[PDB]
Amino acid sequence: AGSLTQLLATGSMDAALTQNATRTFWKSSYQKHSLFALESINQPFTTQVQFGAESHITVNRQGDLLSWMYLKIVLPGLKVQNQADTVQPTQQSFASLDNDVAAQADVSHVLPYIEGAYTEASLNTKEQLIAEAKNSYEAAKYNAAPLPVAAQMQSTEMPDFDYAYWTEAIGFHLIKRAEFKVGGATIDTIWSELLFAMEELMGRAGRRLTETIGRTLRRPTELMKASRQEQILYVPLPWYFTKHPSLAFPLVAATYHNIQLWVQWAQLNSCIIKSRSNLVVLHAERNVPISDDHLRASLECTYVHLEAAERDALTANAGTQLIVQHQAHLQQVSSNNVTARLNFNFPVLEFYYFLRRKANKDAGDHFNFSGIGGRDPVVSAELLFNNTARVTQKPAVWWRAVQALQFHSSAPLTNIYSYSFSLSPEDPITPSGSANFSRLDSVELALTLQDDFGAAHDANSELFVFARSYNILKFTNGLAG
Amino acid sequence: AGSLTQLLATGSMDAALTQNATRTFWKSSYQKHSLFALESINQPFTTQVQFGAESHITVNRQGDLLSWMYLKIVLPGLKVQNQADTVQPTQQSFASLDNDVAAQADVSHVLPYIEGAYTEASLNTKEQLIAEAKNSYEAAKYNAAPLPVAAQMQSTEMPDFDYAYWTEAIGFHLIKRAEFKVGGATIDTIWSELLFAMEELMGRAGRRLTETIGRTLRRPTELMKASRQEQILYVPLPWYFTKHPSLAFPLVAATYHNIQLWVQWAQLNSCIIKSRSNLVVLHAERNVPISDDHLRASLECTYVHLEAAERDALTANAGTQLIVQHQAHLQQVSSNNVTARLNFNFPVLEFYYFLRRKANKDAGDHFNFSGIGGRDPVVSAELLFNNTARVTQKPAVWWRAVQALQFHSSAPLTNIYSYSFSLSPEDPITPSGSANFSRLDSVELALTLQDDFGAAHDANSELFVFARSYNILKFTNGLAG
Amino acid sequence: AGSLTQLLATGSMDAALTQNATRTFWKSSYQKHSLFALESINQPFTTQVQFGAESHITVNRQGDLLSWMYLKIVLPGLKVQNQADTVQPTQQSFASLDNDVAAQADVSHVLPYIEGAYTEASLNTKEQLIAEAKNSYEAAKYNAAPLPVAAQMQSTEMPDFDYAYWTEAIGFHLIKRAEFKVGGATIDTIWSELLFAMEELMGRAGRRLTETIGRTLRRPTELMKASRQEQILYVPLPWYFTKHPSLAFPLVAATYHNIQLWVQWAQLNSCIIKSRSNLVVLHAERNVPISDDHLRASLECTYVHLEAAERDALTANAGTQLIVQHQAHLQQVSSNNVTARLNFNFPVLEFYYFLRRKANKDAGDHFNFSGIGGRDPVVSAELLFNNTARVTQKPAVWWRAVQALQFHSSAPLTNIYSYSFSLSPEDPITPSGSANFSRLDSVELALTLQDDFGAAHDANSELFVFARSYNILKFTNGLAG
Amino acid sequence: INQPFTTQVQFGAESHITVNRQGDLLSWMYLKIVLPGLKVQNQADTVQPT
Amino acid sequence: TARLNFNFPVLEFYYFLRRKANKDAGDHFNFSGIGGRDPVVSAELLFNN
Repeated sequence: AGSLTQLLATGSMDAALTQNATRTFWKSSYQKHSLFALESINQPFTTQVQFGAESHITVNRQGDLLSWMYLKIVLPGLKVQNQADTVQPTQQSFASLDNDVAAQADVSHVLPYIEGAYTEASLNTKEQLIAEAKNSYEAAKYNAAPLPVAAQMQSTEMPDFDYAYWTEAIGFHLIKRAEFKVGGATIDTIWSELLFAMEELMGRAGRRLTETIGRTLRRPTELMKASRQEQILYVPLPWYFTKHPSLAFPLVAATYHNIQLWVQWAQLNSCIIKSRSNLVVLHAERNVPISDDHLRASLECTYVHLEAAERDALTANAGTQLIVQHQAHLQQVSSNNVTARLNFNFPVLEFYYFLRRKANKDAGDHFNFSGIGGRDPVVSAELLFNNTARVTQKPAVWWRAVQALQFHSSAPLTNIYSYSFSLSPEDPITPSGSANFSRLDSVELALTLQDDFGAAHDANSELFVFARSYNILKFTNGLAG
Repeated sequence: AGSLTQLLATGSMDAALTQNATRTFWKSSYQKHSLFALESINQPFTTQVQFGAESHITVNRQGDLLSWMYLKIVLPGLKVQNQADTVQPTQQSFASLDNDVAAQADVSHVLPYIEGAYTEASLNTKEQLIAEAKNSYEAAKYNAAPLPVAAQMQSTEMPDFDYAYWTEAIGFHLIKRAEFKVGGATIDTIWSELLFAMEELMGRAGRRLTETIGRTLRRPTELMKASRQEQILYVPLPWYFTKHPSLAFPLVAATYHNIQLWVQWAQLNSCIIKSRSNLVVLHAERNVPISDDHLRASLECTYVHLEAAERDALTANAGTQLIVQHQAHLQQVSSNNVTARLNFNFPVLEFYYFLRRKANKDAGDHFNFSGIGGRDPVVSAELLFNNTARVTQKPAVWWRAVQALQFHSSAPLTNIYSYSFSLSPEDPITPSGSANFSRLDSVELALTLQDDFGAAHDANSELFVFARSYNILKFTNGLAG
Repeated sequence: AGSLTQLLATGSMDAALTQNATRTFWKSSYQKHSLFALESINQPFTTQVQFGAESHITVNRQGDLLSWMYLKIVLPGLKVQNQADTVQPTQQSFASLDNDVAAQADVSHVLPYIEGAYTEASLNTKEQLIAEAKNSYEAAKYNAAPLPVAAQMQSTEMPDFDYAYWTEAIGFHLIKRAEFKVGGATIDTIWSELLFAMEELMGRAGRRLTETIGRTLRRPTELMKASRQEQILYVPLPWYFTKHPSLAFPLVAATYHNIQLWVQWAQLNSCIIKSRSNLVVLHAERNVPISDDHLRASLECTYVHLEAAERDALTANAGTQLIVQHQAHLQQVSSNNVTARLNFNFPVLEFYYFLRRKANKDAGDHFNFSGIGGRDPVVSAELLFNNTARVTQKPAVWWRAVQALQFHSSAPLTNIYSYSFSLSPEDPITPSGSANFSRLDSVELALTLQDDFGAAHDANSELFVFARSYNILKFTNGLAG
Repeated sequence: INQPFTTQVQFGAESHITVNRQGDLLSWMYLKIVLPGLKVQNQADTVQPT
Repeated sequence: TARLNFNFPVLEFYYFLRRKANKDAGDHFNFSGIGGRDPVVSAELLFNN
């Protein structure tokens, strides 16, 4: 009686929701689709792959569309030997944990707050004086309550043996820049720092790229274990056509253009960290000093094979694809107040920004976007259009956590900040907002950074700003532009 | 030959799926949208913000729609001083870890199972006798196999120094109640306990509110670290209009109504936990005793600016929005059998329920919904409509884990139970089932709780029941109701 | 001036995106739906439930559709007693940690690399010699750099007391096979190993089945704690009709067919692991030796009640549902080169494969798909259609991580490999690609495994291959087929 | 526009480059050579004098 | 990987390896590997990948 009465208890308001219902929950409807197949094919580079060099590949035409694209990287296992035991000790310098430049830079900021005879003190006494000076510095700069000295003395249990390892997220770090080219024109460009920021914000829970890019979430012991043997990494290249099947790049519609991936590789000296400064780093299998020619890479492409009728239709009329392109503003930082002039073009969906200390970069911690003592490097930021506040001054947590909560699949674990003009900037096919930067005379991101950011040992810290913008790729008569 | 043969190998069954295909995977189609912009604007309260008080803000009209809404809370850093060293030691009482009322309440239930001279025993001997009595209690009540005494002696390594900290998820705890008002009418009401339950069930992986609300997942050492300095929290207010862009509140259509947020704040005594009972809690920067006027809050609103044509269309005909409203049944618990009479109205989508021990509340652990010794407080529950079982007796795990698995984005880490009448209760725009409680003469939730729940030291434990219901908000002639 | 200028700054390209816009972000539209209700009902098996037996249930007709289906399993708490203290010590043998067959099998592969007097060595000296021989084995087989001996000596801190526990993910392990039958015909079949693989790949972040199936992510101390008391598990049965509301099984349309669930249960000897070989395992409450009749299970079904008009429409014309069926190829492995001949039928969406060592199975670690020493058991795999490479030789990481990244909600934590022909194999209602195996004369999965896989102590290791295929379920005149 | 060789460049070897099509005509062409700085050491002080 | 930039209708090709040590020893037609073994384990021929 009650369940039937609920179906009868309808009024004029229910008519807007349920009158002439076009859907039922109790019967499945499905759509028929055209026939297609997927094939994954690995292809060698057209030029030699080496650390610090640029390499390119011309993408083969082994199907009708191009869908997924992965850079397959093979890194050798690492071993170490004392320089005294080596017949040829001359190698490039690597970052070493016995010379922690990031910790030395952090100590340099607290030196003015050390009370007593620091120079003559025992090692254990120096560690105590540094921890007390950190409390005095943080009280003076941040009105922070002092932490117990014992809570600041975190011994990272480093192993009592010699090692070397590939840096955190080495699969991204290796790709300093990649360019997707069609007919000799650059269609899009991606950077190592952008790839990491995109994975932090858009990386879905349970599908994080951890193993596929050599990322351990800053657990040095796991990087050491992984680096003792050969590593095979599959780094996704997040081009517009890899984001949705309807955006797959129509190879058949671009028949008269070569499709090329160009990759600028990281220098070998930046890719490795060692336990001690006096160690030589060896290729684990070959027992020779590691060299720039030990980088191996290939391109793994997923091709789509279409039925003849769909292939012929696509060849006759591929039309236009909405694309997202990436733009970059890269700036050196030498002061706590920084203004970035964002000379980006087109309808910008969103931008990302973050800072890297010089000391973190020099320590080989390339994706450590933290400030001094691991703090947030940004105090506040403001966004100006033509000297008018588009976003008034907001604290770092608003740009990092509130913007990520509103617009992104994930909140960043590092100090990555974002701002979206789009309601759904991760939707590759549905435009949901933008600001046209080609119609603004000035776009300025004004930053107030933490105290002493870009001073002394951190002179030439880096500001990264990346923007995502809409453009249109047109296919006509076997050409793409 | 094989791939072409697959496209030809079609029969009468494939016609229902692929005949006259209206979609292709090999060409992107996109829709054009109207022009809009988003602006985030921070606004002060119209009344003073203080602990234990009620404050309100009249929301400004700085755009055409209202989308996201965050309560921006600023909490001072905490320090502690001995009461003997303080010129004015008189402060409100705070929960203290040297007087663990929750642990004392748990010990009180096992006192009848202590064999031997408990009163005269050494401290280490008392801890052994309590762990043995816990085994005897759990064997007698639950037929549990005894745990090794050493496995029950979990020392939480508490630091050997003085501290105070803001309670777990302080950003939610501060909001005892918030009311969204339009034209003086309350449109919706949210509670601290509901906000926490909603984040447990609907909080997406990689987008949990942890930092934004001061939540550490019960790691006291992280709450201590965070509480030594100023904290800025951004607490999302999950109103119907914040859930989807098409539900954004049409400011232009409600021109003759004031829009107000009212917030009832938590008492300061409930917000802080200290290491010892004899400590005074100080504002870390000001070096004065912490007081009710040290709470600071503002409202951060995201406005939508529309193109004139869409703004004019919305002003002429905003029509009706489907809304979700929240209802609450709050009850004291003094017995292991509890019947809650759910006097909720309208088409209910779902309800949540959970229990809080008096001892957990008094210990300042406001979101600890566990039973005695951290067990599940519910043994079983039944749902009755007009004295007829709508859901027959089911064990706690069915209401907690099976209902969350079927209908929610996440399973709760705490003892939160749910039940959905909707197939998709997290879809804000598509009704997918409900029960109309305004047409039921009685709705009863019958609970069998764990043994001794609501007895002795837990007299006046709390039952929370929250329901989500459909209603319609109508916009007409510049008014909303 | 700028925001209005952006709305005016439109060209011929914007017309494809925004001309005649059929959607606005500033007004919600909702659809009305038909009236329905959901009811969860628990039902006993029609036959006795026992370990190692087959049991069936005839599903009741308590609503119009069948939606969710959970196997509710109740396992007793475990206790242990010395065999010498037991009046009837005769019980089935259980795996024991004092006889670690998996560790003994791993040691057997490194015996040829032990230098010195192993037989006469002290226990601590034998552990050192085994760790050194592991380095020599891994250097010889994999060109691995040696790990420090201290880093290989992981003591799992096992408790110094007697225990027994239910094996990891016991809720899946108990279900050796389940069959969904309609009118005496098997519509679909699921296996324990497939259920685990499906949860690894398709299990969403924050909705993993951990507690619901007794899974701890290989933390033996948590399995021990859980196994001391009665456990209630809710194992989801992932039939086609549980995946989407529009696929709910139409009970009213199948009126003349009995609906049955058949379950083949695991043997009791495979379900329990004990600290020592000389222990008897007891039912914790009853204080009797654990026996095959101590398994309890029931079926929890969610019924849908429809409004009379929708019920009558569905009875008159339920039509056809697209279904996914599961197929299995199970093979013994006795060599490092393995060819699996996949005699699957119909349009295959995707397949999963993985290996289990005999030693891992015999140790009771049923979902440990790792190789020797916890390594990846697959070096490479190739997929052939009619002796032509459909997927050329690819390394294990491509089949495990790249395929999961492209097509699945999660990456597997275990050595589960997949390959999809579908762009969205987790979409239950939208076909997005397949390969028709009923039109291929041969489908071969060729595997190169790690060295010594399937040799000596691992003779009769297992290869599992599972495929998901499309079929059509038809409803006509009260019958389903 | 500067372009790398298609094969390895080494003393005493032959190397080739396929010239890219980055414009409509090709005008100037320069071989950009990078030579390392030189130092000397006595053969007696060298761990590998060969 | 050898990139065979040969022209015209190719009938056949030959390939072989010479160790530096065999050449330096004056054994110019010794195409054996290390310890006189076969220097090639396997080979593949690709046209347009």
